[PDB]
Amino acid sequence: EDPVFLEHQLPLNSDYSLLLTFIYGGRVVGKTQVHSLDCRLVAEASDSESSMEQVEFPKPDPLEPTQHLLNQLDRGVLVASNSRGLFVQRLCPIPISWNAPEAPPGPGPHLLPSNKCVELFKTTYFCRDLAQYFQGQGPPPKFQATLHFWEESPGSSHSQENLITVQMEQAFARHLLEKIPEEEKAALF
Amino acid sequence: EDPVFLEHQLPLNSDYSLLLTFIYGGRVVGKTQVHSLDCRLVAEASDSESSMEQVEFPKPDPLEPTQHLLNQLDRGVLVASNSRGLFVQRLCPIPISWNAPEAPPGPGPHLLPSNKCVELFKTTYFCRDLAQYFQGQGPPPKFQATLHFWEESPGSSHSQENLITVQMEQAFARHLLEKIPEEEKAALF
Repeated sequence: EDPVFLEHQLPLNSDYSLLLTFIYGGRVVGKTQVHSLDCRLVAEASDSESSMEQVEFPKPDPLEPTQHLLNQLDRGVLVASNSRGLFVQRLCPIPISWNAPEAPPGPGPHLLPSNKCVELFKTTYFCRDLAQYFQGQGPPPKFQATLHFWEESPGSSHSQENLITVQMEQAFARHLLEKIPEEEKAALF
Repeated sequence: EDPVFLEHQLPLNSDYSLLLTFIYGGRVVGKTQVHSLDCRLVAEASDSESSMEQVEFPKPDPLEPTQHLLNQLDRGVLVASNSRGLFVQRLCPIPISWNAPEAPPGPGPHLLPSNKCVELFKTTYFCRDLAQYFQGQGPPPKFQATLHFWEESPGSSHSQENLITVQMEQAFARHLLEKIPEEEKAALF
């Protein structure tokens, strides 16, 4: 009974959809679930080739300073969320620093290279680590990736501002790690 | 924009579900759509490990001779229907001969080896051939696979009987090749 009859690490009904949270200067300005496998984060949706879903950054309510930085996105940021995990590719001139499970060690800024793909989260490692965790033999695996967009302001007191931040995760990972907390919640009531 | 952002040969909404047709001695005794990725063709569903969907052969109406042959299926036949195509593995002592797109050339019987996996249909070849076909530069690709189960009857006039036959195809392939015929049908009325 092999090979192609083998069972997968996760059922076929798995939800690898991308949960996005957009943050302007410390405040959450909105959430978006993306069910397509790939998408492009964009300042505004254009006619474009149309090879991908375009995901528009929210309109910033105080309007600026964030709108000045949204206007530098140009082609923006590619994101892929699939059975393998989460991938991103910076297309914009803006520096993007990232924190995610696959990040290298150190404090220093992990910066997304221009025009190059980066795997932020691996479903195979998360799944292996989650199983050891629930067997009490490990720490809980991480699953959230965060992109931090930066802008220079020479002459202000904060010479670099993280004006915009994007948190990303796959739906299935959050679901599995909320099952025990959800039971604890129900017991409080 | 690569690699993982690439576009697939077929949309993500693709229906690779397995369409089964069961035939006892020349008559169709039933049809079954299987939406699981793998399944086991069985005489009757048992408690079993439960690692797969079990698909029961129909109860034969005249009852026999076919029931004698269904009772030799033992563990039966594994089938996998996925984005790669159609795969089968004979678990039964019954000889199964097959006709499908990947069959070798010749008339002679193509027999499924015991405890060994056989790819009957490849979505990559079908898709490449279909495109050339619709461009008028090729013949239409085939997509149906047929398994022929056999039983000896020394002393009858047909010393080998093909009592049971199973036709298999993936839903998407039939759909695409019926689109033009469906238009022709509508024009007749």
